[PDB]
Amino acid sequence: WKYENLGTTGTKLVPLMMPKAGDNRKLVDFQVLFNNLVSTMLGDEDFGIMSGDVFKAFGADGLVKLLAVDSTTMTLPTYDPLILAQIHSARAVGAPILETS
Amino acid sequence: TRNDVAWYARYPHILEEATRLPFAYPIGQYYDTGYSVASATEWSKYVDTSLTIPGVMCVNFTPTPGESYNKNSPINIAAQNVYTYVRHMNSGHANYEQADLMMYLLAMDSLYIFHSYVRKILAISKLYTPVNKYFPRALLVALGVDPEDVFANQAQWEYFVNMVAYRAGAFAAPASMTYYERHAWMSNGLYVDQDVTRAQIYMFKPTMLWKYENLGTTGTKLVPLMMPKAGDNRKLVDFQVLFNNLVSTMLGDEDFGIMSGDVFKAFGADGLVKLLAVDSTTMTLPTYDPLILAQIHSARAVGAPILETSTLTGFPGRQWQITQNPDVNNGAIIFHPSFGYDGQDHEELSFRAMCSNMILNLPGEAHSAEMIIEATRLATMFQVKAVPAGDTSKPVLYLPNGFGTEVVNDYTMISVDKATPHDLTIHTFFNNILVPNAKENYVANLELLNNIIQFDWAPQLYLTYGIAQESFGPFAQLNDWTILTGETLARMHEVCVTSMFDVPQMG
Repeated sequence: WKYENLGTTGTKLVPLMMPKAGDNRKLVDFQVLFNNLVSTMLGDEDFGIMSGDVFKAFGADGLVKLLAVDSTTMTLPTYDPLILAQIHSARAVGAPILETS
Repeated sequence: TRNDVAWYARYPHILEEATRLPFAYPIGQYYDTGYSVASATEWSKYVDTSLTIPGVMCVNFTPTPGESYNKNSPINIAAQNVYTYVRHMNSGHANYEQADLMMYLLAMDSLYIFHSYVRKILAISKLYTPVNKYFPRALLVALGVDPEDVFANQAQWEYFVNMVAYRAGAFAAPASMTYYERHAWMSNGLYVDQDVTRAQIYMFKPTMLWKYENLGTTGTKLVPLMMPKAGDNRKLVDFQVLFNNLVSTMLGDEDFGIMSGDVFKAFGADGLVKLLAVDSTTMTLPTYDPLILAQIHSARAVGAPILETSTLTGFPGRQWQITQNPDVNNGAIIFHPSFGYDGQDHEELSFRAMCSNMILNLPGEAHSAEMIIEATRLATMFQVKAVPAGDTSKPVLYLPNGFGTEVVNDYTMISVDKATPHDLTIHTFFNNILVPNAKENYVANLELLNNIIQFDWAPQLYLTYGIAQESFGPFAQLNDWTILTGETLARMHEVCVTSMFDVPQMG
């Protein structure tokens, strides 16, 4: 969901499609995807005010922590029956409808 | 089976008497070697008996907030971060936005660089060495001050610098924002190229500073205010009108007082930037700092700042401006200067030699990440050419691929003349030096080269010739070098602009 600020006529989270399997996308494609995702909220004043208000309301221990990655970071395959239970009863809804669709 | 005594130990007095030579010649002084043939005076300029050794290379810099094209810039994200830190520490409704606070926070940096500059002018003037005759007058000439005005009017100079520290110390700026600490580290300090007593000295002087220039409802525009160059014999009245032009819009102003008091409430009094006081006993000594030398060695000069009065034929509206406007780019702080200017509305053909990929050179073989990223700070690489307007353009401009918290405009070197009366000589140059086709400037360019290689970590030179139509590459000695492309330097620039403008944790 990409933010797409509109002003006095409100706010509209828009779809930003991710690359699908078989697309051989390089780092430049993920870079322009990240830059398209943050173009309206990176150095913006309203997002900073809302972020600082969330940072004052919930403490620094109460915030969502992003994991850092070095050259030794590995995720191992784990066994989780809750994941498997919701995959087993998953029903696919289809493709997202876009404005160009 | 008895080793007999050698000749040098059988006659040690002969060896010690033949080899008693007077070393440690004072620098700041012309030396004639004399003739070994002495019939060679018939060969007038074909015999060189002169020996001039330079002492000062001043790096002339412009303080920058980094490159900025939109609100996704690191200066705008830093503005957001510091504004939500300050606003969530101050009870009440603010009247300023995030961009007003960051423009205040850059104007405070230009004030602190001015204070460090005039305090450097003061603290240099008390330096004396018998074996270095460049102290203190060549350092004062390289900073653009008349040296006799500082000695004749010493108490007035001390009053002026103490009043600058009092009037700029009334404003608050965060101490744990390393931009101020780095700019103070550069502007306060003499740096030897080698840890010896007769060493060459590096300095840092601002080429220009940022003047606030409030505009009202149409935003905020930091404008250039040029500093005096080396060879200008500027007195205390000139530095006084420079200080008065720098503070005319923010000294007794209400908005700057409100922003200063909000920074003073957000960050404690221990968390503010402290300006150093100067008495009549204040002295700065030349120190050995390999990080300074590493970033001087990989410095690349970007050229002169473009001003509003500067005439450029095919480039209108390219003056250097940290701007802010709610009409343009959604109220983001905007700064993207073009490079390759020197005055003199024509193409400086030597900047084509700055279109290669740079060489980052270090000593030793083990390089930490901190040393590698500190050595790239004054490095700036061009990326594309700026597009002119009018199909008739005399200069050639370049857009960078990002830059650090300061760019290098120039280097100024101070040596002694080989002609009588052997006064100070002032040479200004970029990394790129054009050698046109005339008989005068070949030996002059060779003298500039031999002067530059006396400096241990001098910036790497690029030399082009007129008749050759050819540039020569990096004129420097390499030890452990790598080739930097513009993208690696852009990533290091973005990391270092983010690290300089970083605020602590609370909200």
